[PDB]
Amino acid sequence: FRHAVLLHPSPDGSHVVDAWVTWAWRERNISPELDPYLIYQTSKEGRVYPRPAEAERAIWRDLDALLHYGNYRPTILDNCTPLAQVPQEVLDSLRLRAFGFDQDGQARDKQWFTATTPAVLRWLADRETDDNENARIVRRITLARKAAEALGRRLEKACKEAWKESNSGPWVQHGMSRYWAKAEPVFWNIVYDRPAQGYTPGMAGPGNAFNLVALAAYDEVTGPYCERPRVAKVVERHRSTLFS
DNA sequence: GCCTGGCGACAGCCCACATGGCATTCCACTTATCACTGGCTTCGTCCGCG
Repeated sequence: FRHAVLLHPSPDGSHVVDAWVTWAWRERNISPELDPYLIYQTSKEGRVYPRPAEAERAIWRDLDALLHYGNYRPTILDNCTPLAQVPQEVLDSLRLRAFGFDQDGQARDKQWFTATTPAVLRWLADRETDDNENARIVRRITLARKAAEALGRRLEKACKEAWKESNSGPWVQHGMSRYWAKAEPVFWNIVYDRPAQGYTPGMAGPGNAFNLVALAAYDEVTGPYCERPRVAKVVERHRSTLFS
């Protein structure tokens, strides 16, 4: 470990009284091979780093554990969860859990959250017990998740690009907060097939349901600043990208 | 006491429009400007003040 701890005991051993947190190494070493658990990302210059936790995705409880219904995927999951592996039925009832600690890479810290996948999503598939309405449920759910995330990144980059341009960002924080808060019930309406705006029950896919929520959150955030024509032109150039 | 009815006489009828018209040119700007600050850690050293 990069950190070295020593805990001074209480005489009974019931508690710790003092603690020493200090370095064990002066020279850092590259740890060989990427960590299976984390989700990685490559960025211009080609450097590979783990995707940071975001407390905005924790606003919608348990969104990361929906990772199973899926581009880039953690290797441990991609070895043990799929069908090349070896178990027979086990894979049907496995369910994913994630521990995320969103914080600064320095000493500031913001939020942590656990996230087990809901057992309702797979159990709603077995209530029926048919090959087709079930594969269609699973297809819908996987489809819903894909739409919500693609427009989550589209909306992050939208707000981020617009904020930088408008001043020649704080818009991203409220953008994502509003996004997942509004995008959470529309997802659960798409799964149950209940009627959600931007969606028609029984449609083959998400149906633009998600693209509408992103536009409403974005327009909710950039709303007071689309007044001046110069800034309004920038904001419009970047909301247009969320039109899909 | 409450409810209802009454208080000269006070006019009637007929009549009501057709037709026509309703504009057109031109002209619509430039320039300059567009903030800062911070909300990490512990410790050590230096400088200032008493």
